[PDB]
Amino acid sequence: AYIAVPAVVDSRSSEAIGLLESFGVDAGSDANDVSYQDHDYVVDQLQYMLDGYEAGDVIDALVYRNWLHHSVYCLLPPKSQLLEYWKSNPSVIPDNVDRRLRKRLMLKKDLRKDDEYNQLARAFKISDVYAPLISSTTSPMTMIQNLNQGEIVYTTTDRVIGARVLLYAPRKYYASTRVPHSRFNVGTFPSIATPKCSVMSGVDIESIPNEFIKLFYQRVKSIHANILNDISPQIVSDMINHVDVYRVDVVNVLFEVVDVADGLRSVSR
Amino acid sequence: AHVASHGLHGNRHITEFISSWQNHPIVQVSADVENRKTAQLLHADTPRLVTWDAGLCTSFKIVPIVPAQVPQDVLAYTFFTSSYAIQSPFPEAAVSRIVVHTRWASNVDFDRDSSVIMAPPTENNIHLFKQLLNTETLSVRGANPLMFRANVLHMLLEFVLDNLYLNRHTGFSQDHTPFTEGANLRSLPGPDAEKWYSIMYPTRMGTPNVSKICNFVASCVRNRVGRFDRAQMMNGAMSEWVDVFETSDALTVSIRGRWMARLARMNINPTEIEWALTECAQGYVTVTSPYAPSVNRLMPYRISNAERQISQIIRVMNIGNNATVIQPVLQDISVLLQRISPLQIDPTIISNTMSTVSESTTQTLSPASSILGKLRPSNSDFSSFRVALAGWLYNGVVTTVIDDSSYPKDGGSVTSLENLWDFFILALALPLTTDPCAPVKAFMTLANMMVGFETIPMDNQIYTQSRRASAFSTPHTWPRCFMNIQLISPIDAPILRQWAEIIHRYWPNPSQIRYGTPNVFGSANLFTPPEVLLLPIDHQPANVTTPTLDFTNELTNWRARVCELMKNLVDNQRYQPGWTQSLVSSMRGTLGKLKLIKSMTPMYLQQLAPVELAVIAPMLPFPPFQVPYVRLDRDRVPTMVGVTRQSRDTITQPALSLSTTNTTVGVPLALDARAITVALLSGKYPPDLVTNVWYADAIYPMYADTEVFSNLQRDVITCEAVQTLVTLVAQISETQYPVDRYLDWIPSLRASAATAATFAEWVNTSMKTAFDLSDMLLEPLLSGDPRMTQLAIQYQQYNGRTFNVIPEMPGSVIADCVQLTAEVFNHEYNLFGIARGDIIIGRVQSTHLWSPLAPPPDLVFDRDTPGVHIFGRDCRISFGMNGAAPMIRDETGMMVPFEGNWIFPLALWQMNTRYFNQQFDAWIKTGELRIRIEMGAYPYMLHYYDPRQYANAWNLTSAWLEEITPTSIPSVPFMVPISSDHDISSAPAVQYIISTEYNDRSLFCTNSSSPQTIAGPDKHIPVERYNILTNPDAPPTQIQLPEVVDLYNVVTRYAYETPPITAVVMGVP
Amino acid sequence: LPGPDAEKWYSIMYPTRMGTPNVSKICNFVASCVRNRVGRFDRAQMMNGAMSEWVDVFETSDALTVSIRGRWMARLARMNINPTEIEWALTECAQGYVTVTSPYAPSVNRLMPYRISNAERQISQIIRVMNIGNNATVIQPVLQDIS
Amino acid sequence: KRIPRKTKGKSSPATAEPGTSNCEHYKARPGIASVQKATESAELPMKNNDEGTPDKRGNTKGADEADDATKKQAKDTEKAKAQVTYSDTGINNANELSRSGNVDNEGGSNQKPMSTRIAEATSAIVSKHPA
Repeated sequence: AYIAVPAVVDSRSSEAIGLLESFGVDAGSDANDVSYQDHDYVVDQLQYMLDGYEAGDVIDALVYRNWLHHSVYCLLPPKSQLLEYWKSNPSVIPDNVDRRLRKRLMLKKDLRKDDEYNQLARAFKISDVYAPLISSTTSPMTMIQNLNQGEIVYTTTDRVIGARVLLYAPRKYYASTRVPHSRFNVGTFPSIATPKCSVMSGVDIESIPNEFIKLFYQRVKSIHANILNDISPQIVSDMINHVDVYRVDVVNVLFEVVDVADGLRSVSR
Repeated sequence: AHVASHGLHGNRHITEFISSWQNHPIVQVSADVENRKTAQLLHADTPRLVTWDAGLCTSFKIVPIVPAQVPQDVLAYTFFTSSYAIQSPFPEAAVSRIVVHTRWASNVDFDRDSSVIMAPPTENNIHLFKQLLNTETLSVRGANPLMFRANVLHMLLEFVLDNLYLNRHTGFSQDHTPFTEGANLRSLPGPDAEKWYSIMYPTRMGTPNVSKICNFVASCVRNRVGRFDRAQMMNGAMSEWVDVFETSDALTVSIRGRWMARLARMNINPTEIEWALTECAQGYVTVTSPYAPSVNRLMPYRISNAERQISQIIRVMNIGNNATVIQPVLQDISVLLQRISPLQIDPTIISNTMSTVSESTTQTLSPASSILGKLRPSNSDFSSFRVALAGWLYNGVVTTVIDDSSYPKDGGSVTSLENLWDFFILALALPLTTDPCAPVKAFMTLANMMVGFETIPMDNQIYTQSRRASAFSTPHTWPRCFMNIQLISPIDAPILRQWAEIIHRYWPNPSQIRYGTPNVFGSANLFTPPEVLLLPIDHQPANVTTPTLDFTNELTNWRARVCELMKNLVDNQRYQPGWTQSLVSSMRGTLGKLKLIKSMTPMYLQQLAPVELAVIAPMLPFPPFQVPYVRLDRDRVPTMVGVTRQSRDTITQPALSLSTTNTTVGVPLALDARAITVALLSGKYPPDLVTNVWYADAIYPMYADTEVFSNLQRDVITCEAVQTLVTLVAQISETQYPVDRYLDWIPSLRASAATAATFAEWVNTSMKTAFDLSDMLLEPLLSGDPRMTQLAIQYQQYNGRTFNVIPEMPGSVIADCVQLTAEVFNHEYNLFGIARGDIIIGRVQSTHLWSPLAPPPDLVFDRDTPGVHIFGRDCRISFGMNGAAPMIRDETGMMVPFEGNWIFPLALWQMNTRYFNQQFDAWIKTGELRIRIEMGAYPYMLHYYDPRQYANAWNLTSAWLEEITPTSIPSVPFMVPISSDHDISSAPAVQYIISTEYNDRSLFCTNSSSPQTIAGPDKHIPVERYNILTNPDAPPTQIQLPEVVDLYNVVTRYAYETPPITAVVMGVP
Repeated sequence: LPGPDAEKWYSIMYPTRMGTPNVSKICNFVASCVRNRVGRFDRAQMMNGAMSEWVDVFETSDALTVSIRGRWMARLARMNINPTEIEWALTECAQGYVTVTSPYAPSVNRLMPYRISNAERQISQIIRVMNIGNNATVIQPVLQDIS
Repeated sequence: KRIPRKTKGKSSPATAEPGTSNCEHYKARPGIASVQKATESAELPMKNNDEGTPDKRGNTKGADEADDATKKQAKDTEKAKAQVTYSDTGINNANELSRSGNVDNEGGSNQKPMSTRIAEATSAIVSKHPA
């Protein structure tokens, strides 16, 4: 099961805070079945990718994402540095490239004047070697389906979203710088991907503090409002069954104005 | 120890096979033992069929309740100078009665542990009738009258599942007692055998005194005692089967006779075993099973096709669109086919072929380098090929398709070399899949690549010929231009016309092959005749000296025609403008070198693959479920497979099984086209392959790990369980399955689906606990309306025609015994602790004794008795103001006072007992409020008392009336005096609860060591239960088993063997 | 019915379940009642081991709000569509350039309120054109978006 | 003589003659150990699927299936990506209904368990003593 809350979650500190109790969900047994998923990196990738694209494309991509299916990026050096990484240590070369260009990578000769290595390198493109290869200008809707289908996804840019970003080469080759799930997974950024994905009711969109989570939830309520699964705190509790200061739990009361001035009950305001 | 497996004997294993060409025995042991000293195992959950019993085969016992002792005349028996103690065969007591202990005198090697235990009726017996469905109820001494019937039916099932045993021969001893001359009395196994001789033979103790036991033994006859008949075949000097007189009961010996008749119909002979193993081996190896002539051998194996089919239907219903329960079976068949298969694969053949082909210096693109970088010959894994070979067996459960990533990206185009090689790999890989829309996918992949240069007619205005081949997966999407070749105009689309024509000619034809043996193993084939195995590929007889280029082979001919059409596509360079370089020469050379490659994989798939499939297939736990392969006939393509639980003549709500909710026939399985193509293009035999040597050496250690001899017994228990379940569920709840209406007087309720699901789950786990299983049994029948009658499986074609298969369920011994014990419970209801009729709550104060189980007719009244008010649901109570009497409402509308004879139903009191007792207690205790409460069935307990003292029953009656709650009821307390032989003084007693019909049947005798019973209830020894002793004209085989169960019946004792399944496996030249 | 305290509801729900002890007006009415009209009496099962589609129950309920919710359900059932018509509509809008697939199997049931008639589209379009009047800075981002 | 129980129950001069030899000079050509290790797993029976069935008391058994099957397929033979997948098939089947613990037997939900439902149903009417 997947449940979405309006808070920044992590696998580490959100259980020590007692986050679901801080929303009012009664899970007092501490049967540690509610596995968390850290969303620090997807909030920071959201921060980085709102620089480049429209927020409409960004949010409408990010919604349709199965957070249960594990996947991870691996980004590449540029096209004219990737061959240099293939030159030293020639053993780490995938079998897809060319038998004509593999023989020209694996030899010891310095290849200073390139008469046909120039042609084999200019006519080379990454797209026939690595199969997804998202792009630099990919219209980021398709990123999410590429990460839902596979589990390793090759890319050539930084502005990606959805998973952590691992390096293919060592750190000197660049010019731009598994998880335990136990069937009651909770964490922000809802999904419309699967049945059994739920969104937490309760707090208004008006009173969300992070303002990027608030922007996201405003869009996910302004579209898709019919097909969500809004459940109350009590329904979440029934489905289950360095202390910080300056962070108060907070509620709103719902009183009314009444007179008993003539010995009679009468509600006015 | 070794020759006893063959049967001849001198002065713990399961199967023992020995080879003939090597010194390597292979034996199987059960998986429960701690010491598996390098021996093979038995992973199948086999049930425990043969279970021996040595003790007494009775299920009724005689318990005393109130003991006493009397001055006797004769004290002991005398020798010259020795005194022998008198041992009575019956309990000497004041009141003794019959209760039910299953196996109280029973030495059992392996128990069923499904016991029915009755306390004496002074104690409580409510847990037997609250164990089943009363999971809420408060007042732990209570049970629900709505599930009395469920309790009784489950208890009778427990009785039957206990009494399934076989009897031993244990040993005899000649007697010279002066009352029993020469009768060879049987000795039980144990420390002391003289202990059981008094209780097992009631006629051995003579007539010393003047008592009921004494003149009963005087009334009995003398010769019918001990051994009656024996066999004529003996090992050593002891008989194989013997017929004895002893105490027993006709019910349990009838159940054990029926179970013996079942197993005696089941047994088989090693000659048929070795015939079966030879016919499964198919002439590559010859077995034999030598043995000595013997009769008492037993191995319960020979079963029927219908039982195999019902077990197959349950195994299909197990899956229910779960990929987890279908992955490891295809995985293990793939691993097994690889490890037996003589073929090995190396893509070094492809690399050595394409090593000489290279392309010049100024060239951008090269076709040979493109196809090597696309095929990836460095990778060495071939799972898709073996899983396709596995899925040929399980067409009907799983379907195998090619992954969508193997298709050309974004539709693809003919102007691109990579898309041409993708089409090549795909067009070779497609015919090995169990997809009926695979030729249409092979056609429309090309047509999608050919959008823009060649056109076809389309049927509607909606779709276009640039619609991808991933979508065309169901026969309502096949184009008319493909199904009729003449619609494609050869002046517009020559290449596409040729592609359609090559698909229609040279597609591989389906075929069929024989396997196993249906003569003695049976078969689980449902929609095929039970000996054939459907294949998508034609097969031939196998020889290794056939040429590699063989265009009579379907797969070699297919590779040749596909390479020829791709060469025809490349021919003119019309379909590829913008190619500024002539690639036609290198492309044609590469296509020729792919057309001419020495792959022995098509030869293998033609000849040796279906033979080893037919070898492996009968030895599987989940035997193959196949649905017919059609080539291009659209109207005969199967689409949907369902399972029916309901009957044929009943119009019942449509609960379609979950296997119907698939787009294809079964669960979709995605394979890789690349691995299938590389495995098809590269493959070789070892260079000294002898078929007889290789296949004998491969078939020996896999038949040494066979499982069919436990799988058949598991299918027995599955079929018996289904036929028991339909009888019990149709008995408890309303449906249209007729079972004989044995008990309906026990009150019940019209059970809904959750109630029937609970009851059927308890039946299931009781039978699994009985036969000692841990695997599934009848659990897929319990998800959604377990009220069913018979199983059936069916599929449909495209044109709407459905093929229905209904396996005829045979007669079943377990349900026969359950119906028999229900029939005998109809008359012997009192002995299990249940009374019929109903009760009357009313004060009777007198010095008379009449044992209120058997009341005189002056105290009872029916609905036809005049002056009796009959009530119903709408009784309302008005209070009488100003001293007038309060009134209660008649059913007829009248208001009647609290006086006279009433008739309730029990539910009327059960609704609001707290108001009713507050209104009624003083009127019952002091006034005249004799109430007859219609109950039907009720448990009961007995509180005895001394009738010569004053005694009262209002505390017991009021405690019962307070303890009656809406959800349950306690056992009804009775109060019945103690019979005495001497005369007693009379004291008054107040009795409140009496029965209405006779229930004093469980009583055995009163004052057994007395000459007569003066005061109290009188009952001598029941002469009718001991028929063959008292009646001289009764033959020894006569039982009046439906009316009254007899004790002291005629029991036949056995001594069989169970040898392991042995064979000597000889190779074939 | 779901809730934290679901025990007190069953007396309120089915008034004809109580026995009739007294000659109270409540018990007179319950004795005047008719027995067999309690709870479930119809259901629509399609798939084995799945939820029933719709039932009819004898429970306490205002017929006014029954009629209102029934007409709302009739409105949404008029708007209901199947995915096959969605597939055909998306293919015809795609002009064959983009294919879509839809399953061919007995579904459980689905409620997708999307279809309306042409009059609603015309009225909404008239209100939207009346919304954008003589302004040239509210239509500018639309043309920039299409660009 | 007594056989133990697998699952718990309700109670809970003769000289040497020239035939014999031992050096035996032969190796099995497909081998024996590899074929035995292969046929162990084929000997293994099919896994039970008791899910959706009622339990002992009366409640259902609440124990992504294609994803887990594909993951076990990738774990089996030394891979990260599997050649034999059960999700990411080209065929759309959005109407796959496996058995689920959400549904009871009789066409409803399993939000409350059936024993709790029956307990509330019979505790809706109780009757105590007068004062």
